[PDB]
Amino acid sequence: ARRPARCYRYCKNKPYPKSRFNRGVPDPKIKIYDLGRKRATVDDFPLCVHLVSNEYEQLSSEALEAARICANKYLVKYAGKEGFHLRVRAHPYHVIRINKMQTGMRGAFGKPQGTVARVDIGQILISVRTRDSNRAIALEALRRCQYKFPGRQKIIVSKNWGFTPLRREEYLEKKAAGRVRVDGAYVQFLTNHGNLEENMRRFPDAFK
Amino acid sequence: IPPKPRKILQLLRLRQINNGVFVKVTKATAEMIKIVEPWVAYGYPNLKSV
Amino acid sequence: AKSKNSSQHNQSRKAHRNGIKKPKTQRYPSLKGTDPKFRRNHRHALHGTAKALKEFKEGKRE
Amino acid sequence: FHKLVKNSAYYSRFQTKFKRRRQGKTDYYARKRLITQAKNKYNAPKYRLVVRFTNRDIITQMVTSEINGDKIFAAAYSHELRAYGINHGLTNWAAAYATGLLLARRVLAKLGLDKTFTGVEEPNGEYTLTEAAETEDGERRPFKAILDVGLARTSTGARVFGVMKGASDGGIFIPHSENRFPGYDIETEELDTEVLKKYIYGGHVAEYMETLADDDEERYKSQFVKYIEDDVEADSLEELYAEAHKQIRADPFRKYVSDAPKKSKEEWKAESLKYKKAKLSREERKARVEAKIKQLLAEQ
Amino acid sequence: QNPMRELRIQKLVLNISVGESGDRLTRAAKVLEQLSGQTPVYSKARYTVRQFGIRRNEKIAVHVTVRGPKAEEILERGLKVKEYELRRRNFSETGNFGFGISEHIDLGIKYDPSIGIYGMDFYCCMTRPGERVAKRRRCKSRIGASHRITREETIRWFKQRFDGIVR
Amino acid sequence: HAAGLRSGTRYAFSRGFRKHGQIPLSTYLRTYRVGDIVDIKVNGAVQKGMPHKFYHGKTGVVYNVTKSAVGVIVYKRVKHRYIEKRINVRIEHVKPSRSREDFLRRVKENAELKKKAKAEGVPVQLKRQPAMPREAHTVSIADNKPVTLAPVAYETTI
RNA sequence: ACAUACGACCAUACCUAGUGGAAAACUCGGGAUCCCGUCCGCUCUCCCAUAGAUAAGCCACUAAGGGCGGGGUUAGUACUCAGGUCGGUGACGACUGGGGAAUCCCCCGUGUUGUAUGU
RNA sequence: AGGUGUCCUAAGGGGGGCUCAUGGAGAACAGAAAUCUCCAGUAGAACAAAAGGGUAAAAGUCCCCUUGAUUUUGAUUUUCA
RNA sequence: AAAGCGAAUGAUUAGGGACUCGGGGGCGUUUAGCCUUCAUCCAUUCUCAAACUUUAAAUAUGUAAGAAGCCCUUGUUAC
Ligand SMILES: [Mg+2]
Ligand SMILES: [Mg+2]
Ligand SMILES: [Mg+2]
Ligand SMILES: [Mg+2]
Ligand SMILES: [Mg+2]
Ligand SMILES: [Mg+2]
Ligand SMILES: [Mg+2]
Ligand SMILES: [Mg+2]
Ligand SMILES: [Mg+2]
Ligand SMILES: [Mg+2]
Ligand SMILES: [Mg+2]
Ligand SMILES: [Mg+2]
Ligand SMILES: [Mg+2]
Ligand SMILES: [Mg+2]
Ligand SMILES: [Mg+2]
Ligand SMILES: [Mg+2]
Ligand SMILES: [Mg+2]
Ligand SMILES: [Mg+2]
Repeated sequence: ARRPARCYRYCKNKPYPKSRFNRGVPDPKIKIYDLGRKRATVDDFPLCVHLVSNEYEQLSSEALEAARICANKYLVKYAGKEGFHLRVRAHPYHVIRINKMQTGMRGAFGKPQGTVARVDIGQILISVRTRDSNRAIALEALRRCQYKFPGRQKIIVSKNWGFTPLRREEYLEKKAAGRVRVDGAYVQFLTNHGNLEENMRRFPDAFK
Repeated sequence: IPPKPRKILQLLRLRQINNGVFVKVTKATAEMIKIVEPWVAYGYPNLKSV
Repeated sequence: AKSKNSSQHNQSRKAHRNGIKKPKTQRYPSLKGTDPKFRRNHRHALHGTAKALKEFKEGKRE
Repeated sequence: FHKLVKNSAYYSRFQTKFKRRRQGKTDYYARKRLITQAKNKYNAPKYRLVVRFTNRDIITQMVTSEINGDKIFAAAYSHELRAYGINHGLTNWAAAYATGLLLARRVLAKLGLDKTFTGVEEPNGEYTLTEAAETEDGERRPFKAILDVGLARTSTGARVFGVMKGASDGGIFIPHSENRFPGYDIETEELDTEVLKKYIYGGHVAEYMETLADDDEERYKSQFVKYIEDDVEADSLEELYAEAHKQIRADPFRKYVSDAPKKSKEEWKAESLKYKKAKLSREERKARVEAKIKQLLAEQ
Repeated sequence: QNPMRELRIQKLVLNISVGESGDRLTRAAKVLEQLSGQTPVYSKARYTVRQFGIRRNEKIAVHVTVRGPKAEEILERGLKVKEYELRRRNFSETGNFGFGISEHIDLGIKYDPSIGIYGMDFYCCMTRPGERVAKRRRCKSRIGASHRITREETIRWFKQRFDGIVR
Repeated sequence: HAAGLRSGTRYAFSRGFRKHGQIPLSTYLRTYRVGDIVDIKVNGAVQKGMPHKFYHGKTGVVYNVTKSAVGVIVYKRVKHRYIEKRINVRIEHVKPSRSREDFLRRVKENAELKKKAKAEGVPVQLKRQPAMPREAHTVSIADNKPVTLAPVAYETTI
């Protein structure tokens, strides 16, 4: 199978992405990052909660997949399959090698074993956006999923509105001012620096 | 001691422990003193001290 | 058996032991590598200048 | 369907060329070699006889290159041949030769070597270059300038070489060969000289006039209407150009006044300022933006 | 009102893409030469033409362009065969147009079995006076957006001058 | 591994972003004299007369002037000694140096200061002094009332 | 001040779209004998400066224009030099004496200038 | 991660005319792709060969002429004592 | 180092807006008829690079801080 994750916990070298120099890399274990009702509008899911790293370490794609599965199962069974949107925000781009045992330490450069995500202190690992009535469900889902990760993780309720980078109050006032238009599952903001006619026809309620 | 602080202490004439010198405060001297901070204690002398 | 490959560990201290010698500059540098046409003209210019300086003491009085 | 090539990234990464190259006016590859002086010659100027052609004029300039811009040593135009008697065909080979001669005499007079270096007084088609002149101080080399044709093609019989020949006969040493003068035969590598004399004195124009008058009188009248109005005949062109050369050598600084309206520099400045449109201010642009917003909203 | 914007025929380029070199291509060049009054030129193949077994640098086509009254009359003779009837697809968004004749002998040329039967492709490129701004060597520059031709303008010009029909 | 002439010059010898193509001609229009102090900066578009990558970013003295190049004297630190190196560099890689402009402006400023001081009867200060500690002064809080600051409580911003 | 020629910096100058342009210049323009060159006088070359037109080139202005340039904000943040028998199992972090960024985002601007001859 | 023991009378030298990869429209056979035309097109092509620099009225491409791939001996640069 | 990828190259997660078709498949057949499933395009979006980069530090590094200098006048030369 694979070595225990203890052996590849700390980032003791330069990144080694898969590329034209590093061919033969197995596919990452995690392939799906968005789950739940990912088509929901911004207004549907105002509450956002983040599972955030508290350490500078390497997270394996297998661990990311396992945590995704656990959190998704809890959220689906409790908040409903259409009551949340879960986004894994850590991508395992760094390829970890193995020197499978000419013999000894001669020619010790290893072959690619797997893939791993390098995370920092304060880096968001998982995000969940949902209705304000699902706060406890989201917190519990993140707390349960954190058991699949090495190191310390924190659950932080975002002060922003959903996945937008705007606080609740400023998002609400910007939307009331007609400065926000609805895109697919996200929003776009008026800039007052483009073509005047195009801006008027894209944000009609902002010029009343 | 690293060579740059060693050279700066030699130029300040503080070649031995518990050596003391009077320095006129300018930018040029202040930067040298800042570099050799891990080896010196300095301050503002009064008339009694002088 | 295997041994150490290379090192620059002590080289800076060895170099600074007796100072880094910088060859002293001189008033008249060597004309080596200067344009040969310029050198050929400069030879005769110096010849004429010395001749004129000697005639100045001997009666030219420039 | 169609990937948009000229997007913001393309505009951001676009590197503009030199302004003169965008305008299509300067060949910097040729300019480098034209103006670069050997470093061990220091501040010795490299003189360019630059020649340019407009629809109605020939511009000839003696130019030096400085670090912050070129300096015009002297300038001669086909405008000024009206002061010497030429009033038609101001952009032909004879006019090119005449203006080259005028510029050569002007430069020699400016730098004080006009009494010596007379060039050839009576032009002919012989290929010659201005040699050194004898004087009381011994041998003196002629003033040197190199031709600057710009973007014009250097084919055989070109008016750039006409101006060059004019200046060379005027007395400036211009290093050149003869295999581009009109009348040079490439197949035998010989210069006829008589075709060159004809072109210098404008005889090709006269022969065209004669052929047109013999064959197609309507086209002859349409083409040479001004010649008919000034009753300038084909046979008189040679003597007219010879007299123009004589007058140019006699007085290279004769002043020509045009028929265009004339004012002072300040008067022209005021008149030009009268038609200058001013830029809108920031508040004016903001007010226009609000007005457009209101108009568009009222539309819908 | 249009002072100096009248549409003129810049050129008429007509070509025969035979597909193979040899005697037939030479005969195509011959018929084009006798049609135009000028010696045509051959076009190489740029890539591996598996269609007619060509790899590179082989003559597969011949063409020639004409200008002025000769171009006007040749293009008129071509639309004699086409009956002044063209589809709207034939007009490019720039303002040029063109059409193909399946055989050249319906033009003002007598049949000769020694040279054969060839069709050919006509393409008329339009212009307005002042296009030299974009083709001269010195001070080369673009033409203004208002001065370039429109497909609708070319269609209208064709309809007016040749009384033709566009479907 | 390799030790070729231009090894490791991927960025140093490259031309900057939006700096490619035509070379400005003031480079060729500059003039140099023996004894001039010049900065060496390799132009990647001119492969003739290229100095070695060591001399890129070095400042030296012109000792020879030629048709299209200058000879520059540099001092290179090898082991425990300095070696005088003489490099032939084409003009495109050579720039006049401002390394002496402050001194060259100070010498004439001092000359005028000397003649003016002699005329006016009072000596002036010719040598530059280092920055000195600030003198005593009074700061009025009239219409400049101090604003009291306190450390802010911690809160999350994500 | 405007135009032209030769430039310097080489987008504040580029790219797109619209409107206007005194005088002169520039331009488009007309002809194809000669010099010259093309499949084609398209380009290049020659001849005309009459005629026509500012339609285009060119110039100016416009655009909550794209880009570019400058400034702010990001932020004393990220980072980093030196220090401690500092904390922490560790990962790493804080502090002491110093230096100190870059996006997003916001605001402003859209060429300056030399020589010569002219209007 | 790769490359070299070669290859070139031009793929060396000089000059000039031209502008490439690609895309959008169009034209009998002809289409996804053959040729022709126009418009966009900062190089996204090409430059013997690895990779990295560099190059647009060229360093690319085509055309014309050539043998500076010549003779003589020094100076200098890198690897370096 | 940091930073960036609604900036080039390369890697990569998600939905939207339309195109008319661009491929396929259909419904009431040269009907630009009306649908659909992908693809392209577009303005957005999550996350990255030892052999990517528009930017870009700290540390460290080249040169200079006069008498062999500066100012004025005019002597030599075959360059
Ligand atoms: Mg075990
Ligand atoms: Mg051994
Ligand atoms: Mg050993
Ligand atoms: Mg000793
Ligand atoms: Mg040239
Ligand atoms: Mg190897
Ligand atoms: Mg080559
Ligand atoms: Mg060659
Ligand atoms: Mg060549
Ligand atoms: Mg060339
Ligand atoms: Mg490149
Ligand atoms: Mg020969
Ligand atoms: Mg980094
Ligand atoms: Mg990217
Ligand atoms: Mg990318
Ligand atoms: Mg890096
Ligand atoms: Mg720095
Ligand atoms: Mg420094």
